[PDB]
Amino acid sequence: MQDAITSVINAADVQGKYLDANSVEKLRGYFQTGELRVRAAATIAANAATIIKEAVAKSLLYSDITRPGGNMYTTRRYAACIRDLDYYLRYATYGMLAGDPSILDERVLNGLKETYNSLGVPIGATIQAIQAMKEVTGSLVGSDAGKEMGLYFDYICSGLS
Amino acid sequence: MLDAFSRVVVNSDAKAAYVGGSDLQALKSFIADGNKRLDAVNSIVSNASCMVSDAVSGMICENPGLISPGGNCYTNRRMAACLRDGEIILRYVSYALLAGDASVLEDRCLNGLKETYIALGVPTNSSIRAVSIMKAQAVAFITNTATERKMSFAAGDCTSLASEVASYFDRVGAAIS
Amino acid sequence: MLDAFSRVVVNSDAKAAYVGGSDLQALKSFIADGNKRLDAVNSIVSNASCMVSDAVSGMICENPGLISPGGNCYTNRRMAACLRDGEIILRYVSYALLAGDASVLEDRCLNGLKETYIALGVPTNSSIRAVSIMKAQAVAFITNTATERKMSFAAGDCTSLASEVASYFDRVGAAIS
Amino acid sequence: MLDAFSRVVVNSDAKAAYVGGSDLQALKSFIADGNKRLDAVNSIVSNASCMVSDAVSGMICENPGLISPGGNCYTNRRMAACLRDGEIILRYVSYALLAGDASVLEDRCLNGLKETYIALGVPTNSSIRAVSIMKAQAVAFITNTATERKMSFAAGDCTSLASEVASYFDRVGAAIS
Amino acid sequence: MLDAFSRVVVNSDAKAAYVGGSDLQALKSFIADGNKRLDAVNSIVSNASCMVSDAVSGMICENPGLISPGGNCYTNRRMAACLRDGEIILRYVSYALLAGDASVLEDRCLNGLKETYIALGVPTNSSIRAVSIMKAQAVAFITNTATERKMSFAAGDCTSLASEVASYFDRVGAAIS
Amino acid sequence: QFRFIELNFKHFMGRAPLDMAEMSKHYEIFAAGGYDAEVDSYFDSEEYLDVFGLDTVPYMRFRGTYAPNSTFNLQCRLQGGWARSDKKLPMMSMLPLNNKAAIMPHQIVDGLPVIPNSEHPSQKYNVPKVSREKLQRELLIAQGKANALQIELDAAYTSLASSRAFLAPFAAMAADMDIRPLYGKNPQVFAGQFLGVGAGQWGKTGADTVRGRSRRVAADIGVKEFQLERVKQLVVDLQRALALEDAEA
Amino acid sequence: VKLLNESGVEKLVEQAGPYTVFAPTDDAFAALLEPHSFNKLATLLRPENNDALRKVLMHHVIPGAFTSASLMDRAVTVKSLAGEPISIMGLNKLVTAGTAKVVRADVPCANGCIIHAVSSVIIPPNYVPVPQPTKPVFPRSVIAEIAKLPTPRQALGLDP
Amino acid sequence: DVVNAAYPKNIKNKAPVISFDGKKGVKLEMVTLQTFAGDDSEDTLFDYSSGKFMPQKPADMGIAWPSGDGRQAEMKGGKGSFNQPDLRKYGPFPDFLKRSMDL
Ligand SMILES: *C(=C)C1=C(C)[C@@H](Cc2[nH]c(/C=C3N=C(/C=C4\NC(=O)[C@H](C)[C@H]4CC)C(C)=C\3CCC(=O)O)c(CCC(=O)O)c2C)NC1=O
Ligand SMILES: *C(=C)C1=C(C)[C@@H](Cc2[nH]c(/C=C3N=C(/C=C4\NC(=O)[C@H](C)[C@H]4CC)C(C)=C\3CCC(=O)O)c(CCC(=O)O)c2C)NC1=O
Ligand SMILES: *C(=C)C1=C(C)[C@@H](Cc2[nH]c(/C=C3N=C(/C=C4\NC(=O)[C@H](C)[C@H]4CC)C(C)=C\3CCC(=O)O)c(CCC(=O)O)c2C)NC1=O
Ligand SMILES: *[C@@H](C)[C@H]1/C(=C/C2=NC(=C\c3[nH]c(C[C@H]4NC(=O)C(C=C)=C4C)c(C)c3CCC(=O)O)/C(CCC(=O)O)=C2C)NC(=O)[C@@H]1C
Ligand SMILES: *[C@H](C)[C@H]1/C(=C/C2=NC(=C\c3[nH]c(C[C@H]4NC(=O)C(C=C)=C4C)c(C)c3CCC(=O)O)/C(CCC(=O)O)=C2C)NC(=O)[C@@H]1C
Ligand SMILES: *[C@H](C)[C@H]1/C(=C/C2=NC(=C\c3[nH]c(C[C@H]4NC(=O)C(C=C)=C4C)c(C)c3CCC(=O)O)/C(CCC(=O)O)=C2C)NC(=O)[C@@H]1C
Ligand SMILES: *[C@H](C)[C@H]1/C(=C/C2=NC(=C\c3[nH]c(C[C@H]4NC(=O)C(C=C)=C4C)c(C)c3CCC(=O)O)/C(CCC(=O)O)=C2C)NC(=O)[C@@H]1C
Ligand SMILES: *[C@H](C)[C@H]1/C(=C/C2=NC(=C\c3[nH]c(C[C@H]4NC(=O)C(C=C)=C4C)c(C)c3CCC(=O)O)/C(CCC(=O)O)=C2C)NC(=O)[C@@H]1C
Ligand SMILES: *[C@H](C)[C@H]1/C(=C/C2=NC(=C\c3[nH]c(C[C@H]4NC(=O)C(C=C)=C4C)c(C)c3CCC(=O)O)/C(CCC(=O)O)=C2C)NC(=O)[C@@H]1C
Ligand SMILES: C=CC1=C(C)[C@@H](Cc2[nH]c(/C=C3N=C(/C=C4\NC(=O)[C@H](C)[C@H]4CC)C(C)=C\3CCC(=O)O)c(CCC(=O)O)c2C)NC1=O
Ligand SMILES: C=CC1=C(C)[C@@H](Cc2[nH]c(/C=C3N=C(/C=C4\NC(=O)[C@H](C)[C@H]4CC)C(C)=C\3CCC(=O)O)c(CCC(=O)O)c2C)NC1=O
Ligand SMILES: C=CC1=C(C)[C@@H](Cc2[nH]c(/C=C3N=C(/C=C4\NC(=O)[C@H](C)[C@H]4CC)C(C)=C\3CCC(=O)O)c(CCC(=O)O)c2C)NC1=O
Ligand SMILES: CCC1=C(C)/C(=C/C2=NC(=C\c3[nH]c(/C=C4\NC(=O)[C@H](C)[C@H]4CC)c(C)c3CCC(=O)O)/C(CCC(=O)O)=C2C)NC1=O
Repeated sequence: MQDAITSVINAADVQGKYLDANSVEKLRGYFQTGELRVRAAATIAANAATIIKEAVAKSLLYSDITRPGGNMYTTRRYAACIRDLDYYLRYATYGMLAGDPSILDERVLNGLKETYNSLGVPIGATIQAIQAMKEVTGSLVGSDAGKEMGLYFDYICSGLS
Repeated sequence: MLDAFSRVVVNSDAKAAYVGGSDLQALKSFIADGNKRLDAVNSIVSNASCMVSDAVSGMICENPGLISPGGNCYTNRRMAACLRDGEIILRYVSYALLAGDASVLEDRCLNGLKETYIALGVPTNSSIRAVSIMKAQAVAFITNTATERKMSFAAGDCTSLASEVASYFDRVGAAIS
Repeated sequence: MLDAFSRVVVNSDAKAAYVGGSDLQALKSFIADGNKRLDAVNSIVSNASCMVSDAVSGMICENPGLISPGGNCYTNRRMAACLRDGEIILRYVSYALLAGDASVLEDRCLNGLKETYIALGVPTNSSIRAVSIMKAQAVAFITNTATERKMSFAAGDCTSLASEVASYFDRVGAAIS
Repeated sequence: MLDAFSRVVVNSDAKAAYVGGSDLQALKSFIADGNKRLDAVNSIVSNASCMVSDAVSGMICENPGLISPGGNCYTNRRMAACLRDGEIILRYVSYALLAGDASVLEDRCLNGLKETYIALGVPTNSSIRAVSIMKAQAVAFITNTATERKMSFAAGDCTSLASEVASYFDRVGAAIS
Repeated sequence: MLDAFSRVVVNSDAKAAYVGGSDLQALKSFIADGNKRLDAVNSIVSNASCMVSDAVSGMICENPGLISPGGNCYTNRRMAACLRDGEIILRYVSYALLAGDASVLEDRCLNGLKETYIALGVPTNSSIRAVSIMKAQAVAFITNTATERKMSFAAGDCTSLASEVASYFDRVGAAIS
Repeated sequence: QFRFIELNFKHFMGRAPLDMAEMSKHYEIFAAGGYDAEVDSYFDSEEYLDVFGLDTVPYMRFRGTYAPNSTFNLQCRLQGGWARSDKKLPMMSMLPLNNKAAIMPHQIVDGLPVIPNSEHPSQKYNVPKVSREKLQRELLIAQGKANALQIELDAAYTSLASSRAFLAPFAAMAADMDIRPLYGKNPQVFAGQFLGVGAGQWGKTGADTVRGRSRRVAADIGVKEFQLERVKQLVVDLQRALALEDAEA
Repeated sequence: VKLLNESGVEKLVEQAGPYTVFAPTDDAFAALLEPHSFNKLATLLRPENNDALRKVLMHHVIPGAFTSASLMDRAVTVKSLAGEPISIMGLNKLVTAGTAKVVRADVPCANGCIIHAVSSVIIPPNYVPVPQPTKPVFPRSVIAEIAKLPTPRQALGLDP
Repeated sequence: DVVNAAYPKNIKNKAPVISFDGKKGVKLEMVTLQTFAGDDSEDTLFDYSSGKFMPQKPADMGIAWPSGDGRQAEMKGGKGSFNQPDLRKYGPFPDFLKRSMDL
């Protein structure tokens, strides 16, 4: 669980160094985007339910996982999805603010693909649910902010794959 | 056999229709001549039960010392093993003709084959004759110029598929020489 | 040899127990469907001579290297022996469907048959293809869905006896593989 | 009438240039021993694919390290490119045998080849080994002293053309040395 | 172009035979059911403007990417040239229903249509599920089972005309596949 | 002579031969009276004066309707590219008109006038100068990437057909119910936002605002099929360079 | 493992249910070039026929943990996750699964699952091979088919 | 390298294919006669990819976690003034996966 300004206090520090011009050079780069990330995390908090409603209707309803026998049939199983998609849109918001994807694999990625295989959850439809969720998130926060929030979505999709 | 092309998955809960990240570009481009290739492997494996009996008896009638007592194909354990090695070689050529590359031939079949035969006392100078009969047999089927069996096909050309399968049969024969 | 009665004897001999009421329900249900089994063997025996000519010739038209010279269905002694072991295998399967246990199939028919077919030089790939044409006939005769001969049976179900004879022909095909 | 060949070869125009009847007897009077020489190139190009697939493979049959991983007749695009280059020299010998001069073989096919094979890393001793096989075949096909085939010719002697086709093949090996 | 009677002449011209007495038995039953054929093309031509607007706008209900920007039915020049093309296909299908023979559809409409649609950038998979909506519309108008418009016919049975115009519509989708 | 009859349909009428029957008529007009009888067959025609009249110079005609469809592909093969001359070209139209040689789709793209907006703009100038063996490898993959993308678009169409059969007992069971709303239809009732739709909520298309199992698999089809269309042109300009890899060779 | 990953069946045998996989070694897959078995299985090499490939791979998964020691002279059948019955028969230390002739005895796996190595590929019982892709053919003429249909006056024997 | 201007764009044209068709004239053609090709290279000229794409996962950093505190793998630039070296070594350890310098 490290942010940007707290990953440079490990690298300038785990070997025992100080904060030279290169370490502060990235820190200044993070402070420049500090204004963009909060407004990105602002609108995502507002439209959390709307984004997840847009992603599932745009990608994984449409395909017989929603119908009987599919992986999402019963109401408990459907309700687990939007509960499950809420974490991806939420933890991705944390990575967008912290500027470092360490929180994702610390609290989301580890034991995740090993858990879906146990339950039999389709990883293919899950990645599509996050890719479509990444597509709507670029709608709200804009282009570059969507590039930032989108940079952690595919990090989840990559490791979850 | 079923790795030799790349199919496509379309349903959900697959993990490859969505998250798989690749269509196999080197194998999506081998069905672009794939009807011509699947007829060519169909020429061999519908005659492979006749090809292995013709080639093994071809080197017996060209060298009669193998069925001599003291020869390497005298006993019934050894005559059955010599018929088994011809069919297994003919299947792995028909893998490499189907897959289009000789990687599967030189991994499962040819890797450590010259060291096997000189440890068992198998004569290598007679064994390459039995492969080279099957080199001459397989080009007659793919060009459909065999004498006593023809097969119906679609109209066209099948050179550089007989010439492709001649490039695997010497590759067997030089790996065991 | 054993049958469907003496299989649960030597299973109850292993636990050193008597054949009690929890194991007679496996047998009293077997005798209650005893008329269905006798109507299931009679579909095979009434077509036993035409099924073996249906199946060995279907092996020939799928693998035509057996009738080429140097093959294994070439001469008249070799063709009549291949009509013999199509029906000798069918003789023991019809015993093993009648007895209800595959002990007669695994001690008389399959009593070293893989050691025979290697030492005879019989191609084992073509004999798995024969046996299995007789499997695809027997599940059409027992279920009365053969396309050209319907026998008059009282209505009901035979999906258990069709799947039982489909497991006896696969056992033959597992052991000569 | 020799320019109309040359027009097709050197001038890159008209493709077929297929000599009719009244143009043929003017060519046979112009070409010395033309009824032997038109049998001489007919004894080569009717066996063209049989002579290549010896001579590429017989290079591998004496030098087996070329199809090793790291050799140059590994990676099937390179193995097919050796077989096309072996087919080109076999053709362009026979046009020099048809036209009676090594001039058209030198400029179109042979000039700059020595710089080409050292630019691609082609082992240039094995190419002389490959064309010595094709030198050994074409004296046997012209003299009708071929082993498994014999051709029905008009009777006579063709040793003077067989020495003439010996003088074309070594010019290849003198150039790529 | 041909019709149903020119089709039976060019079969008889292939054997240089006269159109005899046994093959006039079937031609007299074509003309006896010729009033149902004119009663069937009148139920297509009367409904022909709503048939290509139920079909093109039903193609959009299964593909919203056509009306996305860059799409094929996106702008007003492109929707007008698709509503033009949908009723050319309905025009030549009704010509072949009237003529009794699909020769005017195969060379004036369907020949070269696939690689026309590659070159303009037309999605050929959207045309196949557009002309298959018109196939289901036509067989509801022949057999008088459309739900919003019923026409007044005499009593009888036009199912053979329904599956003759259905086979003219899966002849379109075999050409743009 | 075969090239001379080809250009007279192009230079004077502005199209191709419609079929082999119209082209074989003009070898009989040449057989009767020679050059000036065959040349006057076009200018003394009713198809000339109904289109060009007496005042317009002839041009290559791009009409819509094309009574053979194969004459559209042949006129783009004949008049192709703005900088292309007719000097020393071979004869092109006997084998298309007898269904022997199909016209490749890159030779029609050279004939068509250029639009501003494509869905997939062409890499005609953006293919790198690589060899013949890499470029053939480059073209075959493009056809290869149409084959696996086709047979997962066909699996999308079977899921649309399965999604409609899932809801068809209820789609027709609610078709004869009386569904009366509370507002939105007559203007005497206060509807608020839903007089029409309110303030940006109509969408980029209009079909994206409709919910449903069959609308959601349809948007899967449009993202799977637009990709196929764009790859179809990638095998077109891989092939077209092949024409110039060989035509100049 | 590669056919599982492409075909999407690998998600199914990811699950925690106690399975008894009969995964054939690739010599078994290399042994698919029998003149006979190539008829019914070569058509799956086409890239659109993933449909039957799941149905042929899913015949190798058995619900339950059947170790070879649990098959001491016992013949028990079961249907796969494909949906059709398969007969596992263990007699004389020769455990069979259809036409398997198992090579390696058992491999202990994660969720109490077992893996047996078989010598061939088990084709399902009522599996018909998919036909090759063909040409949609259409009737050349319409008068050759009205002449192909028997009239009512023919069916009563009124005419020849 | 393309030193092949000596082999120009009439390269593998193969002039001497000769087909006699009886006792009549030779009939010389010009057919190029391509190989059993395949032209094996990686990273061809266009993308050939549909969206169906999230394959990227980071490298394994051992037992820590990926992207895990490798402030041992990362650069950095300064040391300090009063650092004095060590007597025993106990050489380079791994990534000490759990608990980064900010535990
Ligand atoms: C013994 C002295 C002796 C033989 C035994 C026999 C074996 C042999 N055959 C060839 C050449 C071919 N063999 C072919 C195989 C078959 N032909 C068939 O029709 C059936 C299907 C199959 C046999 C069951 C074929 C097709 C050929 C090519 C020539 C042809 O078209 O027939 C050889 C090699 C000879 C050579 O390469 O020149 C041998 C050794 N021949 C014997 O001499
Ligand atoms: C050659 C290319 C070739 C054949 C010869 C033929 C052989 C074949 N037949 C089947 C299926 C059946 N065969 C049956 C046998 C007979 N029918 C009879 O009624 C009598 C007893 C006997 C003939 C004298 C039967 C009953 C069936 C089941 C279906 C039915 O109702 O007939 C197979 C297996 C299926 C297949 O792989 O085609 C074969 C090989 N088929 C050939 O292809
Ligand atoms: C989206 C809003 C949308 C669709 C989805 C699609 C519905 C649809 N309809 C058909 C079938 C028909 N259309 C017909 C046309 C007409 N009916 C009339 O009576 C008038 C004369 C005319 C319109 C001017 C007809 C006759 C049918 C046949 C059905 C019937 O019996 O009524 C399909 C075809 C199914 C297929 O794909 O095979 C579809 C999908 N239209 C939309 O607007
Ligand atoms: C199947 C498509 C229909 C159907 C067809 C029938 N039509 C029958 C008779 C009929 N229709 C017409 C009009 C038709 N003839 C024309 O000349 C023109 C236009 C100029 C049209 C539209 C006529 C004149 C007739 C009568 C012919 C007669 O009775 O001799 C009909 C009766 C039997 C028959 O004619 O063979 C049928 C079955 N009717 C149906 O139920 C389906 C829906
Ligand atoms: C016949 C044409 C030959 C010949 C064959 C013999 N081979 C013998 C044993 C043997 N062969 C192989 C190679 C084969 N097995 C494989 O698994 C593969 C590739 C995947 C190949 C090519 C092996 C590994 C073995 C040893 C194990 C076995 O017995 O199968 C053999 C028996 C020797 C003996 O027991 O004394 C014979 C006779 N020998 C000949 O003389 C001709 C040329
Ligand atoms: C036919 C479908 C096969 C095939 C068969 C051949 N078998 C030959 C001899 C033979 N066949 C059997 C099988 C049979 N007899 C039994 O007693 C039992 C069960 C206990 C069975 C299944 C045996 C044992 C023998 C050896 C007997 C002997 O010959 O003394 C044979 C001729 C060989 C010869 O004449 O020496 C043939 C051709 N071969 C085929 O190609 C198909 C696959
Ligand atoms: C084969 C027995 C040799 C061998 C041959 C290779 N040649 C390769 C390329 C190549 N060769 C030529 C000359 C040839 N082609 C012609 O068109 C004519 C005359 C009409 C001749 C004599 C050319 C022009 C080329 C292509 C060079 C280029 O494109 O720049 C080749 C491929 C090399 C590679 O791709 O790595 C091979 C392997 N090499 C051998 O090992 C044996 C001895
Ligand atoms: C080469 C050794 C032959 C030959 C080959 C050709 N085959 C052609 C078309 C073709 N072949 C098949 C059967 C094949 N495809 C499969 O999917 C399977 C197994 C499942 C097999 C055995 C089919 C279905 C087709 C397509 C039929 C058609 O559309 O016409 C073909 C023409 C197409 C092309 O060149 O790409 C050729 C040349 N023909 C020969 O003459 C030699 C001897
Ligand atoms: C040398 C390679 C041979 C051989 C050659 C001889 N051929 C003689 C006569 C001859 N050759 C041909 C075939 C050739 N001449 C043609 O005009 C054409 C093409 C149209 C070809 C392929 C014919 C037809 C004849 C005439 C035979 C006859 O009269 O029936 C010949 C005799 C002397 C001469 O005419 O020059 C010779 C020596 N004969 C040999 O012994 C070696 C093996
Ligand atoms: C001496 C020789 C001898 C025989 C040949 C059989 C004859 C036989 N078959 C059945 C009777 C039957 N046989 C069948 C079997 C079938 N029906 C079907 O529709 C399937 C196609 C086929 C399944 C394999 C069924 C379903 C019954 C009736 C139910 C039953 O007996 O359990 C019966 C009992 C009813 C009756 O009196 O007819 C008898 C005696 N028994 C014998 O003792
Ligand atoms: C189209 C039919 C056709 C053939 C198959 C060949 C057959 C053939 N091969 C050679 C002659 C030869 N043939 C080969 C080819 C081979 N030898 C080996 O070591 C391997 C067994 C094989 C490669 C796989 C070799 C290496 C020579 C000898 C060349 C030399 O003198 O070094 C000769 C010359 C003998 C003579 O002229 O008298 C002939 C006719 N020729 C033909 O016209
Ligand atoms: C003889 C028979 C015959 C035909 C079948 C048509 C075939 C045809 N269609 C178009 C031309 C076209 N065709 C379409 C069609 C479509 N895009 C879609 O969304 C749908 C899938 C599909 C039909 C509904 C479009 C959109 C154009 C115009 C291209 C453009 O300007 O964007 C053209 C080029 C016309 C021109 O511009 O001059 C031709 C020849 N014409 C004929 O003469
Ligand atoms: C077996 C238990 C079970 C239920 C109940 C269930 C419901 C369910 N309802 C859905 C949609 C829907 N459901 C409605 C329902 C309604 N609209 C109204 O006005 C009414 C108040 C109400 C119905 C009486 C609508 C309009 C949609 C589509 C919503 C959209 O397209 O955005 C969907 C998404 C599409 C689909 O896959 O069908 C599911 C999964 N699934 C289940 O497994």
